[PDB]
Amino acid sequence: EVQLVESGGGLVQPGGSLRLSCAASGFNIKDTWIHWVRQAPGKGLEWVARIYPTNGYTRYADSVKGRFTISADTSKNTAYLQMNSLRAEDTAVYYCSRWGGFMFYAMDYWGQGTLVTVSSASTKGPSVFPLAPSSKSTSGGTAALGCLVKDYFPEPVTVSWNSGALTSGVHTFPAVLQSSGLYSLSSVVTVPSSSLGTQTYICNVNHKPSNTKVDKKVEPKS
Amino acid sequence: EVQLVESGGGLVQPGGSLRLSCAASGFNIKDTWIHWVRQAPGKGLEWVARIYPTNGYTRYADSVKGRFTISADTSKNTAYLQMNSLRAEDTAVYYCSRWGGFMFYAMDYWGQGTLVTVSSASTKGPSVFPLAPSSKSTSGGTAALGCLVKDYFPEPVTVSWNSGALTSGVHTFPAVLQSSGLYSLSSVVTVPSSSLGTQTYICNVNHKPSNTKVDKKVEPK
Amino acid sequence: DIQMTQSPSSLSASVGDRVTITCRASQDIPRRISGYVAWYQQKPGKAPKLLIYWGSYLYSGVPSRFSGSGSGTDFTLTISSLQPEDFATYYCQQHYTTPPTFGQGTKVEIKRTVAAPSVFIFPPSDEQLKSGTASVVCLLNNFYPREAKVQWKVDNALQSGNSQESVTEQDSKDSTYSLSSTLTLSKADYEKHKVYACEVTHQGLSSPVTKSFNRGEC
Amino acid sequence: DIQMTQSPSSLSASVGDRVTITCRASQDIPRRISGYVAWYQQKPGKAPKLLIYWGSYLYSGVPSRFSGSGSGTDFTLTISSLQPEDFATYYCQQHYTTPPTFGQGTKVEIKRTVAAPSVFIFPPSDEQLKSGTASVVCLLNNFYPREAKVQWKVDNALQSGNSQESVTEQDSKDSTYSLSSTLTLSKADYEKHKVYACEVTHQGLSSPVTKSFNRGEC
Repeated sequence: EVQLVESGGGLVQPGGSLRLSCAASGFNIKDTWIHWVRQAPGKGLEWVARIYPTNGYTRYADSVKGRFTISADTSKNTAYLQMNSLRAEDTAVYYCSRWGGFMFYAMDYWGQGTLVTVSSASTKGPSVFPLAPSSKSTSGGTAALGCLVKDYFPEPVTVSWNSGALTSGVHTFPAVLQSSGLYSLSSVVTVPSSSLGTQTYICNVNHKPSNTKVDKKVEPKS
Repeated sequence: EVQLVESGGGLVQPGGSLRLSCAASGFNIKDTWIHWVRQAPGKGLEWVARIYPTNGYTRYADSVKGRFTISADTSKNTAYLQMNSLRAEDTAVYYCSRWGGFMFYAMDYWGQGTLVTVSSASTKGPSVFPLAPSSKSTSGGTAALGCLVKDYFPEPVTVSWNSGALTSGVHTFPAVLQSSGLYSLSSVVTVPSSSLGTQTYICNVNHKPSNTKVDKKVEPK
Repeated sequence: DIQMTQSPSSLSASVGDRVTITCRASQDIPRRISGYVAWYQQKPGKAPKLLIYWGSYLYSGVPSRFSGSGSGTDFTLTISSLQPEDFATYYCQQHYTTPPTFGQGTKVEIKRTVAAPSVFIFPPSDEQLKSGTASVVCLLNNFYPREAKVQWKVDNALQSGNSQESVTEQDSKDSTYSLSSTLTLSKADYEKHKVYACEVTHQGLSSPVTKSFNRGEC
Repeated sequence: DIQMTQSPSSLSASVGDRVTITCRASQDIPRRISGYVAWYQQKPGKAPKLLIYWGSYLYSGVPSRFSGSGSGTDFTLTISSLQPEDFATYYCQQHYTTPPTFGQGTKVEIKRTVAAPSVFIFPPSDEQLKSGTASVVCLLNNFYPREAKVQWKVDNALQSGNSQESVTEQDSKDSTYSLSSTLTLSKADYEKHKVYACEVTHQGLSSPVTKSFNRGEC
């Protein structure tokens, strides 16, 4: 039940402003130090800022000085990263973390991260198309089926199957950027050749940046 | 109500062993770091050791490695400095202190300190002699009285007057080491000349290392 | 300024092997200044997890197979007995400086026995074709090693430049990969041709495997 | 190793003066390594008190006349308007290294107007004489400056080498000192002489003050 939860991340235009929130529970931020760390897509970790909420002491990485401000509200148990004058190079997943106990220099608990995408391109939700199984398409002893989640922006999308009931044998591929400047991915699942045309398979797609949710039934074509 | 109290200090022969205690109240040592700092007589501050009770991580000054061990007992909320193979040069007041909050690198609360004297000389309590003016001395209305606290070892001694009721105008002098290798000091107080032979003046001397306490009534002979 | 140099930048090793990763300060540092080096593990899609702090202390709940050590300006993380779940990128971090800095990372891959992909081809949906575009998908499932080649043909015409590939991260249980290859065509081009084929070459396959469909058949 | 160089080692100043004290790292330190310099005040017989932490933060409950600053590897403590209660030894502390280290300290004395001592002489007690020794004590009370000269005479014989002096620390309210001088004689020697005198010379006295007693005048 120690937990940190980041919010506030998303698509913003270059030069724009965004405020990230890091909501703590199970401990008081007043008792410790809160940090932000970011990670550009496919890159390594980069430390961004830290604060000691009790006295307001802050430090910053040179890459964000004068543009970003770290702050905190102990009454809300929440820390903030106000990001102004945003640039493409600020595109990353932003993680908040803490130190615990009096154990300095060890980030023991982290949030799940929030993606910040800095781009002039606009949000767009996906179209979802079936990758249909067939009894005539068996390999390695099973059938396969899936959903093609096409033409969205920005990242990310999530895909579940049968509302979370179906997890075994699922692969949701990393998105690829098309020449159109839109993302696309497929999520697939292997299943028994016996299950086809009798078991229901539904992919549940959520693209939060566009408030787009789709449940697509995927079945053998007739 | 945050407080740290040292104990266990005193006289020890060279090569000998002593364990100091640092008893914490108003906070839990499990939530923080406990340090020892010492101060040789007349000298500056010297860092000695530190511990993070939660996981037993310790660090030591070079001057004490292999001889002193810092430890803690979170069930007694107490830290310890086990000092072995003691040397003359380990003579000092030893203070324990903490960090507070998650405010690293700032010793915010300290104990009062406990003196460790490393010597082959034995403990000896003082003799206490009155300091009173001669019968034929005159004054302009203010007179001085006092107590000579002679021939003790080791430091310290404490002196009060009339069980703490007389504090104005008291000076208890720093001890001086005599050629005998024993300390002596005087404590004096100034009072109305009229009160001599009327008011009672008692110096209360405590030399804890020898368990020697004396209450001496001082009047002109 | 002061940086940590991590090596190797990547490695593969078998289950049960001993792996050592190194982190080296970029310059000389005055004696007695502590770096309080920490090691973190990061799996795909997840935040970094603390493994080791202050050079050699094992963080609570971390398996005993991980250990850290340090001497002078050189720190090592050691995994004594590599498990399939230890696929991850490992990072050191130094606190000589404020701000502290991370090593550039070490990607650890689990080596396992060769496994050939299962291969599936999917035609475009009638729903998509309405839009003007057809996507044809070829799936390679649960294979090892990661290297594989997919070739597309449309009525025996080799398609070059109109496909994209995606590869899953290594599976944390079975140490396999899967891969998709997506061919994009206009509706009008799709409807002009019959035979759609994906041919897969991979070390676990003695000869290439081809999956195909004929448009308008079932 | 890395050390802090404190200057001046001592100073005197008047009530209301601005005082500044300086702490310098012994060497060059790699950029971006913080030393989190702290300043403490120590009065006689007491533990150090924290004044300033992390270079410039005022510790809670400390008067606002204390402030700290830093730039590069030079640190300063400033007392804006010196009060009599500020008599103390001030120490800086650095945490570049572990272990951290202290400055050697700065003794701050309060400069005040000249005040002549009041002088008192005390004969030895009959109780002590029994034991074989006679201590004769001369007190100089509540004077400024600290420097003073006490001369002992026994039947007009100047005593040299058989006395010791003690001086109190500066008073935290009136900024004066007091001093004792103790003359030691054997009981045989004490019993051979009559007039015991202490003569005190001090800036505050136009001419020396002599206090005496005659043995057995009791």
